[PDB]
Amino acid sequence: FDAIPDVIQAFKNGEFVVVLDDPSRENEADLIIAAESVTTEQMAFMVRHSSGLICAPLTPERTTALDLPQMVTHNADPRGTAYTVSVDAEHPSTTTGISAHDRALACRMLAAPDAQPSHFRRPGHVFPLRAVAGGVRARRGHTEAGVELCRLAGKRPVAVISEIVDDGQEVEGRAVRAAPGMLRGDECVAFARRWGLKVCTIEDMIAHVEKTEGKL
Amino acid sequence: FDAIPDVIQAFKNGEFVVVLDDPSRENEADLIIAAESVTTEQMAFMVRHSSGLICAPLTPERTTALDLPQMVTHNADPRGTAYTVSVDAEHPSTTTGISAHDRALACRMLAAPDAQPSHFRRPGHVFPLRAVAGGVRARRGHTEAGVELCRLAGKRPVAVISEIVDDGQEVEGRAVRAAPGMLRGDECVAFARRWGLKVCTIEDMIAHVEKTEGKL
Ligand SMILES: [Mn+2]
Ligand SMILES: [Mn+2]
Ligand SMILES: [Mn+2]
Ligand SMILES: [Mn+2]
Repeated sequence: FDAIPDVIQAFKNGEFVVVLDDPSRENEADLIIAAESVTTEQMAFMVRHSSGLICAPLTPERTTALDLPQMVTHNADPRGTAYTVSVDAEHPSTTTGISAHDRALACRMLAAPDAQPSHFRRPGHVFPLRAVAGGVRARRGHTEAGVELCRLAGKRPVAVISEIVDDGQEVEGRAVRAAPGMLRGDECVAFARRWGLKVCTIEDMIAHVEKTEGKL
Repeated sequence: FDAIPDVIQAFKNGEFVVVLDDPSRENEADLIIAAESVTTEQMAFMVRHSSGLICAPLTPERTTALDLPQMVTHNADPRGTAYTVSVDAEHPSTTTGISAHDRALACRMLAAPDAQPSHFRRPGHVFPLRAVAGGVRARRGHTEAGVELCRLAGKRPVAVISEIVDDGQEVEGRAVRAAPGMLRGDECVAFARRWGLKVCTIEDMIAHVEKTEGKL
């Protein structure tokens, strides 16, 4: 596992970083990147290697500034995953909203300093997620982790996250994949090494933050 | 392009079929399958080859029976894509809701004849879509197309759909994909041929339906 400071540096450089939550929690690794400059090609990569449900962690301040209400009033998710209503980019170059170009665009726009509610179409294809006010020390999830990195690296308070799945193996000529699942632990590290990314645990992320904030 | 009747047969056999909307519309091809028996391995394949935003077209009757309210009251999507609130399977085998196993499960459950509102957690990771009452002749989209196939093939009135993207090409050792996009026209047919699937146009789907119903 890389050291948090080095993860921060990569993050600040516009790179994806691989982040693992606790084993007792989701025991999942997400690809987490700053939203402000996520490129079309990077988004293509993200879509290719993840679940494809591209989310955009952001602060409460941002949800209000941008008028992104919670998808549901009585949240039935066991983790309280804070989904807002979905969105597309209101931009002349947007078409159907699902292509890597469109989704990357929506992400950058949500992060733009001049962002306004009218900049987004609801519903759409990118999923903003409301990080809790107390950040990672309060809720140990990738949503908080992405916003925390943004803060740590001095970026716009909008990240992009998605889970790294195990797409199993191709079956020549058949519309199935054998033995799929979710990438875990060591396989996540290996995944990171393969693509030149830094990889860490939210747990170490918390330890980092505690250095300045103390234990919640 | 395959003949509708043959597409129907494949569909009835639990296969994915490749469906293209009009060029003047989305000009996209979706992987469309019956939800009632979508397998874990098939879902893995679907996730791997599509946008990863796995939707589940269903009837108004089903949205009411299962208490799936529209995600938004004032739908800003230019196509009026009918998203309901998202869901996960309330099942002991569900974990985080995003794995191919979990998503496939949610799909089958939404299609179960004994399905009840309490069977699903909201919000979640599968996206039900409300087909319009008039079906394909009324709205020429993949949502209607999936529900129509269900009807045509005598299946439960719940389909699973997702767009087939162009993930561009791998870039050895780099977290990017070059020249990504959406698969179109001939490339979609080729995609279908590659995986042993039938492929058709919603336009021919409409022509099929018109044989019995006349032009809307
Ligand atoms: Mn669409
Ligand atoms: Mn997570
Ligand atoms: Mn999750
Ligand atoms: Mn479509």
